[PDB]
Amino acid sequence: TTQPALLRLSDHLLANYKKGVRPVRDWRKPTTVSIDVIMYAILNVDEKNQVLTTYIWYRQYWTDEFLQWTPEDFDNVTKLSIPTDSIWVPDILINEFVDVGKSPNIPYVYVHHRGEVQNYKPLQLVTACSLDIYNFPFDVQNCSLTFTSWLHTIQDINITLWRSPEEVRSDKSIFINQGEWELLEVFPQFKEFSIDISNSYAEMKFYVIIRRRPLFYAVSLLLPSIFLMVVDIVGFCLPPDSGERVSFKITLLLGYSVFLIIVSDTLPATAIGTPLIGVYFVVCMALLVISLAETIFIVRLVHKQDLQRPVPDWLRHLVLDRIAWILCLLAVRGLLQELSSIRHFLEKRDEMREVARDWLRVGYVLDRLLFRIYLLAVLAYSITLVTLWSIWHYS
Amino acid sequence: TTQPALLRLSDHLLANYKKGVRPVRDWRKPTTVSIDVIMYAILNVDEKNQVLTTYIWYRQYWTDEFLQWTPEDFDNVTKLSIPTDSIWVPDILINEFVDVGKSPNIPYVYVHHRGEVQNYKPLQLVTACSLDIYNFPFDVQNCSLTFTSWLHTIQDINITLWRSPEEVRSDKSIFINQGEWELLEVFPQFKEFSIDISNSYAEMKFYVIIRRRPLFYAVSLLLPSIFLMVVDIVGFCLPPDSGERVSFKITLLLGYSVFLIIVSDTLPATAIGTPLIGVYFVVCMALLVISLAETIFIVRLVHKQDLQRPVPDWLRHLVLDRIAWILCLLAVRGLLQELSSIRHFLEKRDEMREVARDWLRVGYVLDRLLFRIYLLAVLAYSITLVTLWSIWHYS
Amino acid sequence: TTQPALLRLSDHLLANYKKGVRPVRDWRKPTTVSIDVIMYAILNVDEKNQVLTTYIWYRQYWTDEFLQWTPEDFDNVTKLSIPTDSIWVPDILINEFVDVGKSPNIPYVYVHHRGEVQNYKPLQLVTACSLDIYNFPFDVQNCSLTFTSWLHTIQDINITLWRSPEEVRSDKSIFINQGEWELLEVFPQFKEFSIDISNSYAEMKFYVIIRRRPLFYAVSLLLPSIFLMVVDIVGFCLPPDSGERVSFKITLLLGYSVFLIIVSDTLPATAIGTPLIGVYFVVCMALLVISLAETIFIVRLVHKQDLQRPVPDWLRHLVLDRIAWILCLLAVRGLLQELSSIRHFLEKRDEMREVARDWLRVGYVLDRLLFRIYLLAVLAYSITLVTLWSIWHYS
Amino acid sequence: TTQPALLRLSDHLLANYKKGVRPVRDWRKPTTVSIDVIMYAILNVDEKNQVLTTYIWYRQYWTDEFLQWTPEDFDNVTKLSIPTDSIWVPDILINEFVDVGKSPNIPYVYVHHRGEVQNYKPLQLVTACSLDIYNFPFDVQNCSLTFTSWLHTIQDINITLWRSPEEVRSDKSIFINQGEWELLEVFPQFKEFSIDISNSYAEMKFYVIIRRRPLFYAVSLLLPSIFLMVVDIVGFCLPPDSGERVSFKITLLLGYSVFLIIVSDTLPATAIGTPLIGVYFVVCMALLVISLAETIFIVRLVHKQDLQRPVPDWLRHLVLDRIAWILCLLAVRGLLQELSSIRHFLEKRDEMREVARDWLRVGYVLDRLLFRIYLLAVLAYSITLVTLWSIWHYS
Amino acid sequence: TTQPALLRLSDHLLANYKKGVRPVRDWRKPTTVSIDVIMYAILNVDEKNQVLTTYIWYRQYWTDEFLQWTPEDFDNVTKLSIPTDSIWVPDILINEFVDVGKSPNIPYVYVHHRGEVQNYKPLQLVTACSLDIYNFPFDVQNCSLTFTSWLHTIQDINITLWRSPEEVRSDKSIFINQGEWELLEVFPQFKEFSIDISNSYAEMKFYVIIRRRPLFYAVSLLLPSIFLMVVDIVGFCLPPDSGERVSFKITLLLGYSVFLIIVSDTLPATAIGTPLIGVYFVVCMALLVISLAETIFIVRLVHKQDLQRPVPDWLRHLVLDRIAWILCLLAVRGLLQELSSIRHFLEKRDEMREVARDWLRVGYVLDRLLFRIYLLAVLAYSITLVTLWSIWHYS
Ligand SMILES: *[C@@H]1O[C@H](CO)[C@@H](O[C@@H]2O[C@H](CO)[C@@H](O)[C@H](O)[C@H]2NC(C)=O)[C@H](O)[C@H]1NC(C)=O
Ligand SMILES: CN1[C@@H]2CCC[C@H]1C[C@@H](NC(=O)c1nn(C)c3ccccc13)C2
Repeated sequence: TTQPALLRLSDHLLANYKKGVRPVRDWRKPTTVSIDVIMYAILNVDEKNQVLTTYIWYRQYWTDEFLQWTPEDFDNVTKLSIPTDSIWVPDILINEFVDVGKSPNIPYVYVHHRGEVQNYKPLQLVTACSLDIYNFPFDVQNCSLTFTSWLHTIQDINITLWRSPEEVRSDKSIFINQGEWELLEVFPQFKEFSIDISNSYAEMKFYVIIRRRPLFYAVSLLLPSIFLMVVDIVGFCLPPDSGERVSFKITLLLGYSVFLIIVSDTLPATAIGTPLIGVYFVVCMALLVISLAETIFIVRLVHKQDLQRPVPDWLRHLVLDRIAWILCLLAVRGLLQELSSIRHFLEKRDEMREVARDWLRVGYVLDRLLFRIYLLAVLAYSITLVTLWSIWHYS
Repeated sequence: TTQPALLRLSDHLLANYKKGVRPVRDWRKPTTVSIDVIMYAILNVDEKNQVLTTYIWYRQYWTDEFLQWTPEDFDNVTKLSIPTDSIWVPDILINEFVDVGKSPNIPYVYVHHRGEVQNYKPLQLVTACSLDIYNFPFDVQNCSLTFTSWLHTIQDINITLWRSPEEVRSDKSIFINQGEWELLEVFPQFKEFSIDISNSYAEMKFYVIIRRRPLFYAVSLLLPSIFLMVVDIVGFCLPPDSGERVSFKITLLLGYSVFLIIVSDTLPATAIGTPLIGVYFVVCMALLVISLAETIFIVRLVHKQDLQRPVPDWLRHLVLDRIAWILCLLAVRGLLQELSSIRHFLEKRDEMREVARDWLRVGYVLDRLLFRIYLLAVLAYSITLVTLWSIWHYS
Repeated sequence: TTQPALLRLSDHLLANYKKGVRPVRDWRKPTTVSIDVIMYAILNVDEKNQVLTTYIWYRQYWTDEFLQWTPEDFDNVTKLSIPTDSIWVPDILINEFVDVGKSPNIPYVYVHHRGEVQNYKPLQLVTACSLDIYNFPFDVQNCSLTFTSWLHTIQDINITLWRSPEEVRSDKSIFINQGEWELLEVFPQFKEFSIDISNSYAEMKFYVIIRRRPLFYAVSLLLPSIFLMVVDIVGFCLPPDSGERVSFKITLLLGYSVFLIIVSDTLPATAIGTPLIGVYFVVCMALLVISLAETIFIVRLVHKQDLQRPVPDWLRHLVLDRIAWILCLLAVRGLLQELSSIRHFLEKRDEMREVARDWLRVGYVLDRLLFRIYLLAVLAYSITLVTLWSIWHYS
Repeated sequence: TTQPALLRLSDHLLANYKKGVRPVRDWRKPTTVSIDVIMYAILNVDEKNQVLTTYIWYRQYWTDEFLQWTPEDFDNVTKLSIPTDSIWVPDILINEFVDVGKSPNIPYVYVHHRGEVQNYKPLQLVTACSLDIYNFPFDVQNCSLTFTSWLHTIQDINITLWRSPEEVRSDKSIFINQGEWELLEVFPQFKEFSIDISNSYAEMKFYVIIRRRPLFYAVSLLLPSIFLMVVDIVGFCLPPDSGERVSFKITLLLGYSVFLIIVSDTLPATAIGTPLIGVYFVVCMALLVISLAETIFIVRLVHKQDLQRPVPDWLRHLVLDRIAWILCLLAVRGLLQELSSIRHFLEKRDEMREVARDWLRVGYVLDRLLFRIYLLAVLAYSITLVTLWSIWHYS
Repeated sequence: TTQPALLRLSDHLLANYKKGVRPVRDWRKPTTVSIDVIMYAILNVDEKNQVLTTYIWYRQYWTDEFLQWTPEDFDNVTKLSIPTDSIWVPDILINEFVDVGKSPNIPYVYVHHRGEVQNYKPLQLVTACSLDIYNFPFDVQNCSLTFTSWLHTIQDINITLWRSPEEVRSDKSIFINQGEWELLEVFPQFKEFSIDISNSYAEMKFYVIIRRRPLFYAVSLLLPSIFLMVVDIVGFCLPPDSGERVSFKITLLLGYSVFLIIVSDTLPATAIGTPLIGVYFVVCMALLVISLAETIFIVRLVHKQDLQRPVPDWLRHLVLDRIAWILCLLAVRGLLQELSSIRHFLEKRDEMREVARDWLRVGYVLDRLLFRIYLLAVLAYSITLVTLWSIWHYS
């Protein structure tokens, strides 16, 4: 022999090599690949289309008896790079695929001198999962990635793990944070899927668990909803017989009705109807509608509509009571007949103004009482919302 | 002979193999492929472009007399993996294609020892279908997938099924739910398409039938439309001679006119005009316009416009009737001439106020009667809408 | 000889075959391809980018003297499938390309025993054309598809038709309807393009003619524009001295000014300015502005602004005329000096109210006359619009 | 010899041909390619991303001494088609690339009998350029396309032109018009780029110059801005003591403030701040704000706020002047004490009404004068805008 | 020997060359590649997805002992072009990849006569980085590009620099400006990443540092926020007892509440909550709400609500003080009983008007004082904003 270089090893073990055969001596022995996965980024979550988009780093090794050499008589070389398109590579795919993500190809693999061939590749994957939007900003999502051979059965290709599942689960080394989703764990699980008798497939199932960071939807949702309550609370201080109080309240209701629709496009809702945020917005609207209807009732109650006297059943029910329940406090005959008519024409205007003053007195007491009831209702709703947030926030 | 391995089988039957020929001994015998399909996901439905996007799992087998071996004298091997790019593969396409979906390639096939070669592959397909939007949230869609050989005729390539059509039709095993579309059935149908005499093609036609889940468009459509009726019903309680009732009603009409346009972009409408939802919105607007015109009529009827007396033809037509149809109830001479002028200057103001009070009395009776008629009309429309929904919802 | 199979024919005529040469015996004879096209779908029309996107079915045949065999002594085979990547294929492209559409490849062709090789393929094409938007919902579009060889000249590759042009023009067999565009005809035309002397190219030019279905833009354009006229016609019935009539009219003008802008994004306009729909909207706004200015004029005319008496030049011009043109109908001396001052303080208030009543009488007659003129103008515009639509609709 | 066909020429000169070598006999002689370009379409201009997208037609030829034959003894053939993937092709790229546009490949080239090999190909290119938006609808853009070899130096590959630069510059034969951009010229320029000593590269630089057609942004910008001035000019005719004049002006300011924001998204602005159109809109808003502030000043000046008498310093400054500057014009004693009190209670109401009438008289003269000043200011702005447009429009 | 050409060199050193082996004589010696990078364009920055998109120019060289020749006896050739797909190329990738950018391939490399093979290629790269939006328009971003071999270890492939790091850092020669991001420096850094013992990888880490040009978000943010303060300052000059002052203020608050939401979509916010711009907008709203509440307080204070006399505790607290703190200043008996009643009916109306005048006098002094306080608060906020901008702007 001689020494051209140590490309004569690669000449030795790729001369008569057939990349089509499953590389075993005895065909009864399965090829056992050993995989694991580290998660790199969560690229997209489509809650409408039920489609997850991540990016992982992937590696695998297997053993073949056709890529073996003694490490002596080749100047002590124990591993080398072989191009990927010249050896047998197993078809390990994902069941949950809905599309093909673009990922760089890696043109080389390692091969040790026992036949342990190692493959390293990054791969973008676009999978489909069931996403629960029962509670939109505070939600964990449990997505599956099932690695399986698409053709070969479990007596043909078998799948194990590279390393221990306790350290696959607790691995957050290169995950890109600051990206709306916190990784929690990547839990592997082995299952043998049998489609029927005598055809069973090896599957390795990774459960990724991600939690949404709720800080995004606390300035885009909680701020204008809490904000348009203080405009109501200021707008109750308008006197009801002005006329612009109704125009105030309907303008503010218009301003919030625009807000609900301009929010409801950027917040998805799938297979349930609405989350609890939709219930809290309906309660926020039910407060504002009765805030409007109270002003409509007082403006109806306080007007000049040639109306009758206030009822003494409901005068001492309301003025003497509500200051102690809550609040507190021959020609001379002709001239006589001419003057009596002028006195009568003035006293009826005087009486019709005193009736209006009594109804205006009833209306302000009611507008104070209903304002107290509304203020305590808004306060009791706000403390319920805070004490429901603090149960989540603590631990 | 000897024993290198059992790659010598693959050396035996791929040495002089030609992947260009249609692999039969007698050229008069057609190659019969046997296909079936399980549906995985409905990715998109473009009602505007009439384009469906699904993702299926696909499999097929056929027989070739060039891939046969005796299972003895090869150490009892009965099947093996052969790369896909080294054997003849039929060109089974879809007639309804409009684009190419990205799908992973599967580089291996099984080959049994009789020549039964099996191919498993997933494939994303983007097809075109006719979509009826006659009833937008409650609609089934009947889409076709016609598998056919694009070149070969029925004496050259023939298409059958893998398994029975009764179990292709009732197969929902891996379909991704929670995704706006329920699968109902995938019904296969064989047809021999003859383009003319002496050129006929085999076609296998799958009819997928999907039904939209109507829960999405019942919180984005039914909630604000039913919601802006209660603002009208509250807004009738304003007294009409205030002036802000008209400003209330036109603001609410503005608020719903924004709503119709901001909805009509996210709801498609194709080849029919509108669905029935568009008719129900036009009726919802026809109620609101007459709600506006009633207030315009009462505000015209109740004003101070130096107007004449109320007509006694229509005074006892309206006050004595509508409380029983529906509702219920030398210097002394100079001073005399000076005082009579002051009495005359006051009595005309008194008369012009009593005329205005009589017209204000007519206006409130009309505003009560028209409010009752409007409330019963809205109630009779709502119960018709409920009893049309309950026919769909039951069974 | 013997009988392996009839793959020995494909061994016979693809052994020493060179797929690079233009396959003729005499190099002076041109290769004549024969093409035709059936239209399948109109996928997109971008009026802004001037880009058409269709999907066609395409087929072609040509003759080569290197793929010939006698049908005897091969067990009577007269045609067979040959892979596409092993024979010469002409480069027939489109001049109007701006991009590459994704289309499935067809890996096989037929070859008859005279050398007639037939190719069938579907192809998505994205071309560029000039689109006229002079009349937006009622428009035909005349788009060209010029098939030509990109390199070879007319003494090298020549292009004819498969079948007669009278039956290419009248072919609507597989076109997908219900898709905003009706196909009308696909008219072929042969032209020899000479770029200069001694370099001429064969071109086959298909003119596709498509017509838009105008039903889409008759519920999204004609309905709110005709709708916001009846709100004006109702809003004239408000009495002008109320104060909320101006607030009515400016709110309705705001509501239509939002409508024009929220429509003008989804309706394109290219190289002309606007279509006639833009002129009809400007006339619709010119009616609404004079509807506003009439109310401004009457509200200016009817007010209490310490104004003078109505002019008798224009009192009998307007009250006696317009009911026949159109409408119809020592201490006693001290007390005397005290009372005369009170009479004088009342008679000036009486006079200042009678002046206001006379101006209020003029204002209502003008508000009736201008309402009649506006109603007849709107009616004369609507019948002109109907009689312009009916010329299009008939035949 | 014999005559199979004239594929024996292609057998002769592609038998031992190496497509990897730069095809020259003497390695010191550079390969001179000769290129030119005709512009077909301007597909997109992203002013935000500074990215141009065009579509050109491209051609080039070069000479190689390995593709030569005598035209005799091959039956007088002087040119033939050779596939592109079998000869040496230079790497001519563009420096300004930011992406890869999709373009059809052309699989054949011509080769003459001297070695002149001609290549024709269309190519979509996506380049980056500096875009000036100093004047948005009236702007020319000067974009560069630098053709260069990406690897080879000027003693290895050299670049010249096909034809004369005077006829490359004036070539508008197949450009697609009606597409928002007029082509003006495509000016070529040769530069030898030397990165350092002893490494210089040949570059051929095409300057495309395109001009925007300003007709698009004259109906979407100039029409509502000129339109909302006439609503102001009509709205000055409201009498200021009505109360709805302020509600008119703020509603119109709201309507234009919506307009500015809903325009400012579809008009880009990059590296300068704003164009001059942004300055003209700020002046359009500065007119409308002082139109609002004038009404606020008159409404403050005309009210009933228990105010004092008009100042005689500013009464003859304003009523006697502005009609010549611009505009034009024992018991009897008890009854006496009772009546004197009634006279005193009426004369103070009379005085407080005459004071209000004098302030109302001052307010109308000011509302006429400021309306004249505002009308002349709007007219002087409009004629300045017209005489700045007409300088551009003429020649 | 003879002279065909100098393609016999390429015949000499690519005849028995194996492109799969790592090209060294002694396998213990690592292949040292030498890279550097010049930055060309910043294509996109997604602050939501944390994804950077740039375009660089890249070059590298390495040494191989299999591509060596003596420059004599080949007619003095010292370098030549070899196709890329025929030699060994190292796999230098980026750790921060999330996708594959489209970049043109370069089909040739240089090879010198010592084996120094040089590779030039442009490459679009889409990477992921952490982006801080703590201060949105004034922010630098520190993004990493880690070049590493994806498979080979540091005894197999090693990475150095082409040129000195001081001139890689200060290199801005071909960067495309005018594009929202200024390049500052590209700083290289070498690190040996050891994943565990006996497996270490060579990494070359480039830190690109880019700064946003803040001029874009100073006309789209600072202009309407500073603009809607002057509308408030004008709107305080309305007299509070008019009624349209409240309708002014709530319309302006509506107009700014639309503005905040229509801005907040085009300005991202990630992992922090909000930048300081969000705090400045909340302060801008806190000024406008107290501007509204002041008008509500004065309108409540100034009305006719059958109210009592102004308190003398707070009359000399406010009228005598605030003009020195800030601002400045038998039948005759029957007729007697008839007249005394008329005097009494007038004097109570007189008293109820004088009470309203005293409250109107208090309200205007308060409306002046609060206007001065609000104007000084807005001025003190504006100068704080200017003196915080000028610290950034200086040097
Ligand atoms: C579509 O446009 C083409 C324009 O090229 C029309 O062109 C003419 O077609 C006739 C035959 O139909 C030729 O004889 C003329 O020479 C063509 N004229 C030109 C200027 O090219 C074609 O008729 C149009 N089709 C329709 C339906 O309008
Ligand atoms: C064709 N041209 C030739 C020289 C000018 C630009 C192009 C591209 C190419 N240049 C370059 O590739 C290039 N130049 N410099 C200074 C660099 C620094 C770091 C990385 C690459 C480069 C070769």
